[PDB]
Amino acid sequence: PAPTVNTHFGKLRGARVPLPSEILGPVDQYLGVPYAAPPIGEKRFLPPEPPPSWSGIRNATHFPPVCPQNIHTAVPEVMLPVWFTANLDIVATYIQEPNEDCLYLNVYVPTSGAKPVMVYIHGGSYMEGTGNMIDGSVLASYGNVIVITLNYRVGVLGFLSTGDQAAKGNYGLLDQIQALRWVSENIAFFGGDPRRITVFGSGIGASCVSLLTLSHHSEGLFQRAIIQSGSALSSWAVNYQPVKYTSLLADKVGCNVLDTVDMVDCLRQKSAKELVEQDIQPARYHVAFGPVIDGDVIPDDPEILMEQGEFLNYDIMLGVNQGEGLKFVEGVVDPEDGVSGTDFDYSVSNFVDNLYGYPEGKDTLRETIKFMYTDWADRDNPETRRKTLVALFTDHQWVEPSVVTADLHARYGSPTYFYAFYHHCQSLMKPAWSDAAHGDEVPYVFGVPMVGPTDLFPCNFSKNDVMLSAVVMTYWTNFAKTGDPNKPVPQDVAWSKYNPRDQLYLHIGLKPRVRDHYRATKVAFWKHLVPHLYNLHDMF
Amino acid sequence: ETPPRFTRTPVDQTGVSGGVASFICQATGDPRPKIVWNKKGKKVSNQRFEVIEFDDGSGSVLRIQPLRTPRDEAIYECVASNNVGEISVSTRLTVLREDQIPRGFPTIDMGPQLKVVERTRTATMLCAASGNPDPEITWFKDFLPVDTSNNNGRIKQLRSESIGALQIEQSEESDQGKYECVATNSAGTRYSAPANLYVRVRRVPPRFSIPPTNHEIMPGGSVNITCVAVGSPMPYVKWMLGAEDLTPEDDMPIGRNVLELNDVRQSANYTCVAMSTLGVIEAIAQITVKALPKPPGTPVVTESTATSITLTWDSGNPEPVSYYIIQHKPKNSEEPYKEIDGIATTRYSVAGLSPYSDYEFRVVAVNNIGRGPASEPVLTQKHHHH
Ligand SMILES: *[C@@H]1O[C@H](CO)[C@@H](O)[C@H](O)[C@H]1NC(C)=O
Ligand SMILES: *[C@@H]1O[C@H](CO)[C@@H](O)[C@H](O)[C@H]1NC(C)=O
Ligand SMILES: *[C@@H]1O[C@H](CO)[C@@H](O)[C@H](O)[C@H]1NC(C)=O
Ligand SMILES: *[C@@H]1O[C@H](CO)[C@@H](O)[C@H](O)[C@H]1NC(C)=O
Repeated sequence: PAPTVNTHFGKLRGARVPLPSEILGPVDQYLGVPYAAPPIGEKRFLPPEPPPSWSGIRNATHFPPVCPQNIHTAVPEVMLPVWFTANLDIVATYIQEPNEDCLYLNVYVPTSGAKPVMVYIHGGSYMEGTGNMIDGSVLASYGNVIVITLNYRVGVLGFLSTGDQAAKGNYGLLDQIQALRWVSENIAFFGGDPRRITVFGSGIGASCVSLLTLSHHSEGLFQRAIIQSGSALSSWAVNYQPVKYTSLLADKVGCNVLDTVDMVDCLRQKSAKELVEQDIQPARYHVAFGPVIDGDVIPDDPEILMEQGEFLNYDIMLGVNQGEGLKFVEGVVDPEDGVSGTDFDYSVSNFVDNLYGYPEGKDTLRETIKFMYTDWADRDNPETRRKTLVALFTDHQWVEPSVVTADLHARYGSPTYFYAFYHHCQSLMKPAWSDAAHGDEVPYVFGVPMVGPTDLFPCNFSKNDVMLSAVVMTYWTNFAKTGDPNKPVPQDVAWSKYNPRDQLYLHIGLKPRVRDHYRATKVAFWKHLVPHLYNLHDMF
Repeated sequence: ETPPRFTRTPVDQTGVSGGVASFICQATGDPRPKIVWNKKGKKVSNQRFEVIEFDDGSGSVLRIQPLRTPRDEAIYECVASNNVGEISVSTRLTVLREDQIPRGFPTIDMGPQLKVVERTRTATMLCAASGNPDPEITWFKDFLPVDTSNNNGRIKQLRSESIGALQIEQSEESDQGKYECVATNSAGTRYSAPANLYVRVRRVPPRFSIPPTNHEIMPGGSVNITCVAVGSPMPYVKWMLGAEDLTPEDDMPIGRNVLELNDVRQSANYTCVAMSTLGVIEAIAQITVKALPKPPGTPVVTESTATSITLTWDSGNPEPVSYYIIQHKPKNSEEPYKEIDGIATTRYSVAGLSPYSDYEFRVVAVNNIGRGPASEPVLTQKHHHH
């Protein structure tokens, strides 16, 4: 009894699979659904087009090819989640055999009325990662909603930009725009509601979700969004030197000429795997291939667009984890789990070198930072010194851009909800002294403890993890269903609405509570005090 | 006609392998002297060789990218000619490897940055470089040198003791393009990769972001409806009935103003008004309460039996009707009509009637909205004699 679903491009045969938990019902899934034309040959480096139609019943039983990527090549480890980097061998099972024809998605249907739709966009880095590694079957059956995991052009193929008509760039985000267009017109057959679509991403993917809300094209596609440990305001969110790294790649493949047109046509002649095998190391804590400002998809600065009110239409839920910048200090930590004073001052000096690029009066900010993140209640503590040093990278890269995004959205009474994750699972993937790192909220959103330890998450969960994950899944589905995390299914705790004056957030953890002004002492430091010491523009 | 005269002869440059080299050659005369670049090199290319003609027809800028030793290193001449004369000037290029670069050579400290600026506000492109001797700062806009010799124009050359940059006072669409800076002294010339500049900014009249959508519910059923308006600067959002403002105006919100409909009774056209210093917009909402059906058409007696009567009637309503209620009773009796319920067709035969008795039949249209007015009645004539 295979399930049959009609679409605007042909019929698809899926499979009814029951979940291992007796409490959760069976779900219908349809894998490898083409939502756009193959971006090969001439379609390469071009906006996505609608997919070709098929006459018969197309098999949606096997996995589709992933986009060209390579994890063994040197990529910035700090951007990737730790569960990705701790198990590189397990991840390699999903990345094997990549093909340029990779524009396919996956849908999950739980089996009254139209069912809400949730669209996921995973982002390890802007070069790797895929939605196939995440199984949203638990979130589908638990919340009676539709979970969608997709793939999109990544790396050079999805973000090559020459800043002119030869290669506008932002091809990866356009694939996510095309997917949501196809989902909006074809999910009604799956029993889904196109008006209750909630796109949600994590990590770099959450940075992608933030960009889509600012796009002019996403107007009538979705209505809600959930951003998890990502932002369009980080240093790696937008590439502000794309022509430089693009021309460096063209010299590596030999296609570097003077006309940007002659070299783009030259690149399409090259194979898609020769471009990925090439390694390009950008400026540290910056991205070499990513989204650009093209004057169309991203017309202006992201923060500039937020003041315009572009994304006030959609209901927004966002938040960050406790210790996101684990890999920053992990190399400096001694075998005694401590950071020395010389190592602390050294790591702080490295921070000012990379992000701010040697301004005049730079020595003023090194000692200002060292004063801010030093617990004067315990000056000589090496472990506390490690604790505040992780909070340094965590505040500036994730916490600062997230609060600025939440204030610019809740500025005019638009529905906004903010959370803070303070719980992580226990395994050998990450050291025990470390807290919730990048991508640690992913399992609790999809209900991984409901199934147990997996090949990708060898964590040893407890009964408190299943209770917490069911709470998290209920908040997510409730928000995707009604725009309110508390309606219609209550918790068996009330999540208050966020506004820039009260700044009410939800402390997510084994002791769920509601506090105010999350880390607000450090937030105003980076937003108000830091730029004024960077505004040495008095010479002009 | 005037023979061509050189106005800006090319100077010999010295570029880096993998970089750029730009020569400048301009002339004047009558007619316009066309320029032909004739490289006298043993190895010639075409993909790197691109000539960029000036937008005003003065001269052309030869560009070679990327520089590769020793093929690009040759002698280049600028032949400006017309149908009156012919002149030529040669310049030399010097391309060296990555290691031949000595101490104090022009090194780009900070390259040009991506930036977006306002139409009338000041645009500033920054570029830092250091060398021994101190190199000279020159900018290139779309493979063309940036002319900043005139101080009266909007474009100005910022030159501080530390570093100099480029400043634009009032921006136009012309400024939108690729900008690249490069340092040059007696040692050589080393470029930095370009940085695109965009000039489009925030001062747009308000637009309806979430327009009010019309609805229909049974009267009484309260509902919270949303109207959102965006733009820079953010406009005041006001709900208006068309005569009086529903909002207190004193503390009217900005950006979003959801309207609460209490004690829904009659339909009405609501108007969400969003006004700003730039413009004012209006949006209408067709709030329509579900109305009752009009009385059906007059029925007609089709079949006249002694104990039964068949009737056919018109719906009388442009909207569909759920069912029809037949109301039968004696002619002049003041008794409440005995009603037949559940009739799903426009024709029904009433059974059980006592013979030779004049009856009165009424058809009732009822939908999900409620029971509409009764149709017009009729009478038939059956008579028996004893
Ligand atoms: C789909 O797969 C089944 C077996 O899994 C096979 O019998 C059938 O022919 C396939 N159909 C198509 C259109 O490939
Ligand atoms: C694995 O689970 C056991 C519970 O039986 C726990 O004691 C142990 O700490 C877990 N492993 C790690 C690495 O935490
Ligand atoms: C008014 O809008 C709020 C939005 O949170 C909603 O909770 C409430 O139910 C609405 N009231 C009515 C009467 O619909
Ligand atoms: C709304 O306006 C239209 C045309 O302006 C008019 O025909 C209609 O009757 C109005 N509706 C109400 C409820 O006044």
